[PDB]
Amino acid sequence: GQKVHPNGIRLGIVKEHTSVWYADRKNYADYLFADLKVREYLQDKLKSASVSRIDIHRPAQTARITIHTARPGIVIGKKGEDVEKLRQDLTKQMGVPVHINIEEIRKPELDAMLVAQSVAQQLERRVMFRRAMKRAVQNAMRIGAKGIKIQVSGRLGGAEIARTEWYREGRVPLHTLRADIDYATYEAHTTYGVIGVKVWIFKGEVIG
Amino acid sequence: PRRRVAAKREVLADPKYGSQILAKFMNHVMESGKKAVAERIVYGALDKVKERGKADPLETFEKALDAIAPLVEVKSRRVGGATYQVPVEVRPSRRNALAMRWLVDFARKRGEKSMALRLAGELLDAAEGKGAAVKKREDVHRMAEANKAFSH
Amino acid sequence: PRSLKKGPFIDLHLLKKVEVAVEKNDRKPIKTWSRRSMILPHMVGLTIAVHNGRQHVPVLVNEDMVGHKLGEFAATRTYRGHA
Amino acid sequence: AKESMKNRELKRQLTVAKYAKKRAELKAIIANPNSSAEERWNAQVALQKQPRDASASRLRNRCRLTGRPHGFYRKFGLSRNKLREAAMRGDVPGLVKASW
Amino acid sequence: QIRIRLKAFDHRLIDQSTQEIVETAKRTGAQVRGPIPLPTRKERFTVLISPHVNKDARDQYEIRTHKRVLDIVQPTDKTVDALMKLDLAAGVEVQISLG
Amino acid sequence: TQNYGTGRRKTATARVFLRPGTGKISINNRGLDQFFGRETARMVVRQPLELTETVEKFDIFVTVVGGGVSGQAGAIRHGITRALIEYDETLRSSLRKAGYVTRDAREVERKKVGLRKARKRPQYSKR
RNA sequence: ACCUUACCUGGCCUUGACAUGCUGAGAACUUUCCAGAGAUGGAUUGGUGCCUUCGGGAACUCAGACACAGGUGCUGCAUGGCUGUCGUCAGCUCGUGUCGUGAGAUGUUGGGUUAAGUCCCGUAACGAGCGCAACCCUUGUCCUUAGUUACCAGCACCUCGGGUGGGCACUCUAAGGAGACUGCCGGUGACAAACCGGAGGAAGGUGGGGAUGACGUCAAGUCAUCAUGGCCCUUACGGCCAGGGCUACACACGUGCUACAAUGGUCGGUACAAAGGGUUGCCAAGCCGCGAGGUGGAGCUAAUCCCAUAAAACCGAUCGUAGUCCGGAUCGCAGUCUGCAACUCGACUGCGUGAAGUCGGAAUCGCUAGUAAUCGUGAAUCAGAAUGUCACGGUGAAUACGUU
Ligand SMILES: [Mg+2]
Ligand SMILES: [Mg+2]
Ligand SMILES: [Mg+2]
Ligand SMILES: [Mg+2]
Ligand SMILES: [Mg+2]
Ligand SMILES: [Mg+2]
Ligand SMILES: [Mg+2]
Ligand SMILES: [Mg+2]
Ligand SMILES: [Mg+2]
Ligand SMILES: [Mg+2]
Ligand SMILES: [Mg+2]
Ligand SMILES: [Mg+2]
Ligand SMILES: [Mg+2]
Ligand SMILES: [Mg+2]
Ligand SMILES: [Mg+2]
Ligand SMILES: [Mg+2]
Ligand SMILES: [Mg+2]
Repeated sequence: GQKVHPNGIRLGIVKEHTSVWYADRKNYADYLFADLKVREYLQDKLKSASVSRIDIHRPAQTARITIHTARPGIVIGKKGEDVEKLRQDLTKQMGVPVHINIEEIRKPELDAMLVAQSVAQQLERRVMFRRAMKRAVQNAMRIGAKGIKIQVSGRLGGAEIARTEWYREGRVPLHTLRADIDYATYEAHTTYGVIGVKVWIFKGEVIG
Repeated sequence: PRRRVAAKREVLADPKYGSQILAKFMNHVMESGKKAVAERIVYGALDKVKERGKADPLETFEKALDAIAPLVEVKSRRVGGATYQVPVEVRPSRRNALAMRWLVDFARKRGEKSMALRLAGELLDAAEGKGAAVKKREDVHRMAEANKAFSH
Repeated sequence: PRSLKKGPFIDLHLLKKVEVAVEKNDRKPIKTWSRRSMILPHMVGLTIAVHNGRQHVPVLVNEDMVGHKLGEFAATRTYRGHA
Repeated sequence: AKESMKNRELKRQLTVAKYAKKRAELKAIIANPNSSAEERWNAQVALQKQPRDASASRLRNRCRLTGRPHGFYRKFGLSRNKLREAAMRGDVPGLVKASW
Repeated sequence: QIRIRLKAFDHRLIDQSTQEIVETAKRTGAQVRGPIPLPTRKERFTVLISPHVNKDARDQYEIRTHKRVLDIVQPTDKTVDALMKLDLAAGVEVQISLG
Repeated sequence: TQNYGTGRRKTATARVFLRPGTGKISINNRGLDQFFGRETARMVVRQPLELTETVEKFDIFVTVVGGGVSGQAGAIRHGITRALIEYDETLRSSLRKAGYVTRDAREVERKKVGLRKARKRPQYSKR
């Protein structure tokens, strides 16, 4: 059958919301619209950079954005001629002033979004999918990662019939609420259609 | 049920008379959760019984149920090609349930002004046995001798 | 129906095309599309061609249709019969 | 959810919002008991002057990302099948799955 | 005699904010009663999950709103008027009344 | 002096105060029968009091919130039981045998998706 | 109802309602008029703008030109994502070892036991993973902190309204904890797993309900929410506007509401809920209407004001089983309200008319305890429109010997 989204079911329990603020009956819809627009725009623009988590906070009539990226050099170039243009543009979109903090993340191969994006862009370049799956799983398991599963669905190769493959290693218990299962999905556009990539990563148990 | 772990709840909430069968008859006559309606209807019926009947109405009640309870009951079992019936002794607990259900369902079918005096009428009729509930009881009883052949 | 706070309701260009019309007697049907408009006793005898969906059906107004709207005298669904 | 249709409902939004005052004044004068039949009738004429594409009844609210005419939740601004997608990612603040 | 009303979505932030403001007020020389909790508003939504016809397949979501009340007896130091940026940080709304 | 008890049953909450007296019985400053109109509620309230032959030994002042008449009657019974045991702490075994101190945990079951009632379902034609 | 809208009739446009790239003219705005069902076309006082390398430039409106833009057009049997179903059933697999020429098999069979591939014991198998269980939410007991707008045990005042002063007793509200673990006793049991009892305890045997849906199956559903490989039209399968239809009607089927009455229908006063929504909003008091409503403007960003009077239930009076003091369909006349507009085609109100229906064939359905049955209340969508969906409480049963 179908499986509930592992991030959503764990909201509040072990995961955290990506937009933390408060609003009322009037400004709530506007704030959600601004958040969705800013997130899609930021992802589309800094596609080249490996951006994973866009955290939004809203103090009184202000806004703060923090970016989790594996490559901070591109955004922080020669002492700040990039993030400032971004601040100005976001203030053009967001009526309130903005605030940017580029957060660098270590171990990119332990982040589900980055692994999914790398696998998808590899499949876009006509690379065999099994090799990509094996390389991603091995890279993840060299460090930590008490379990990882990768699934790819579509017209693999160029066959005119779709199928699903997946490779797992370690343990990935999706029915345990303590476990913080990082999860990601992405789409790779090829000449023969769309290929869907899903990544589950198991870090460990949260006790007490 | 295959498991047979389903225990039974015990109900005993007689308001003034402090009896047992009375409350179960209350539940039998209660419809759609109208417990107070059942209270007043059955108590008016019992008042009519008490004014008509010289003695107390509870022993008249139990005597009436004594003449409606079927001793044996017939139950169809298919031998695998023919539709038979088999007479069996009724479970001792089941006798009171059949008595109450039959008496209520027969008091329901009189057609006079209300069912309080209907219940009184069949309570006095069943007190010796000139009613219709006793008619059905004796019919079901005689079906057993009509089918005594199988029995085992 | 429409509350007594508002007596009539007529398309304004229809009102101008009827009020100007009465300067001379009934000589030509007036083409109308707004089925919603009320009709008073002041266009009695005039023939109005009301739009029906594919044609303008002409109807001659009399004094005995003051309380009925323009569309009631024009049928939009045919139903010639099952057989 | 054709983009022309989104454009022609957004333009309806502007047309409704851009008057925003003549409707109120005219209808208040009409609903005022003591204003004389002349100010009833001229107000009716005035209401019938302006284009029909000005009322709030003509305005059908739509999803701000897809414009799906059905399945709307006005507490948010999203449709039926984007609210869930955004919620499972945690974008909507203070939204979880309920059991009680 | 001022009163402070706190709105939040999750109790984790509101409890921390109430503890911080109570400790600051008691440390600065004010007199403070006991933090009063109000009934939490629960907004219920039920939404179809299938993109096409499956009426019995629902998803139920809930929004919780937590309300807290505090009072200041003997207002002697308005230091809390220099600490809004710290008292409220990300998702707690603070109202002050009867200044 | 006096003693106190609280009885909860079927979303009905009742507070009972027990003092010396003979059993005047006040329901929100109202007569007992003026409150319980033609029902066994009076008898079910008097059950635990009369089980210990102390109907005339005490006076009772109670208040009730929430629920229906049967729920409030059960709440009164439970509350006066908890108040009485606070006075004569040797009859706990008797009430345990009578099963009066034990609260009724039954509560209305919520409605679920795809069902009319909490457990009723549509007819399901198979063709 | 218009819109929604994707269909029909008719009218009206061609780089276009929308994006980028070239050229020219200039502000948007406000222009209070005319023709036109309307898109549209023609007058229309007013201002010539912002910043200036003072040269110029950004934005906005219109005209032309191509590359284009556009499609709810087809293919779910080319796809992603999402969903149903077997089924919340207890199963589905892998590494190493061993057996067989091999497909394969053992593990995972067997004796018990459990809701469970749960557990114990044996045992060429030894271990592991996804499932089961547990961690999450809620409900039932108690404790700590908390006392306004919530509460009122004591004290006093009281105009007898926690109304007032006042208190931190209580209920309650919401955070953190304790508690239930076959824990103790008896018997059975291969002196194992476990079962059957007992005490205590608010709760006893996963306490009650929820969320949680393994490997896969049905080329299952969706190209019309979205995205996307192909194919297709470009004066049209692309756009705009008026009306009409989706609410049609010799019939058939599914899911519902109301009844066929006396455990009822009317009349009078009468007691007790939970949950929730409200500053483009709720809309009180008063006054005028039999009536749906209208004026009015209070209080409220709300445990503070409003929606808002629960109903079935209980007491007294009447009807007397009659197609009726049942039942309300249908219809005639006159009205209220939102809406530009209630004919097609809205919801309610007043008077009058008053049908079928006497408990329903073959056949067929739901339900095991706050369950069925029955009674009312609220929210979403929404200007208006619920017998539908989701949600909350009141009263409250019968039955289960048994597995052919
Ligand atoms: Mg599109
Ligand atoms: Mg609308
Ligand atoms: Mg509940
Ligand atoms: Mg119910
Ligand atoms: Mg059927
Ligand atoms: Mg398919
Ligand atoms: Mg598919
Ligand atoms: Mg071999
Ligand atoms: Mg095998
Ligand atoms: Mg097997
Ligand atoms: Mg297992
Ligand atoms: Mg589980
Ligand atoms: Mg026991
Ligand atoms: Mg198919
Ligand atoms: Mg149209
Ligand atoms: Mg239709
Ligand atoms: Mg009648």
